[PDB]
Amino acid sequence: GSHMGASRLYTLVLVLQPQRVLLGMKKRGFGAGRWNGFGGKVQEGETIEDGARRELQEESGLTVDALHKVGQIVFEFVGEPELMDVHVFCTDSIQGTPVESDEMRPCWFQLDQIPFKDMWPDDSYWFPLLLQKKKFHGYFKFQGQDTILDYTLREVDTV
Ligand SMILES: c1ccc([C@H]2CCCN2c2ccnc3[nH]ccc23)cc1
Repeated sequence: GSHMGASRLYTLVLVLQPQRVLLGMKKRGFGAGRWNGFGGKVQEGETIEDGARRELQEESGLTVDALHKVGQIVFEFVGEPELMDVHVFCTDSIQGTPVESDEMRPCWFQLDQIPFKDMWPDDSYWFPLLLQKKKFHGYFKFQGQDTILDYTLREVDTV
């Protein structure tokens, strides 16, 4: 449903090949210490997909042929005025070999060895839908970094 208030655009890119997925260990700032897809804030003057590519390149060195819209997640953090509006993409057309950046240390994971205990707890809900090639809309309300207070999740035809 609707979540009122100013939101800030973010991207999240999952490089998902047939038997493995690329994740990055976040090395600094909010969420350091957890594995996640590549992304960050969308800037003034670039499209959401541009920002997704830019972030993947800054964080892993990779470029891709194509990105595919797979989901949208809204995050609320208790006490934080701004909502996070996260646009999730997937790709299987990487150009290059991933390398470590200031922000992220990339590693490949087998699809049955996804490190959910060292990921954001919301990923346990929506990551399986990405693996199943289902498009989704999610909402998660957090108290701090560990506790989901409320959430919604459904599949969509249009991201
Ligand atoms: C793009 C890249 C990284 C993030 C991380 C760090 C800031 C906050 N953040 C999250 C918060 C909550 N769930 C989440 N699931 C994956 C990420 C995530 C967000 C967008």
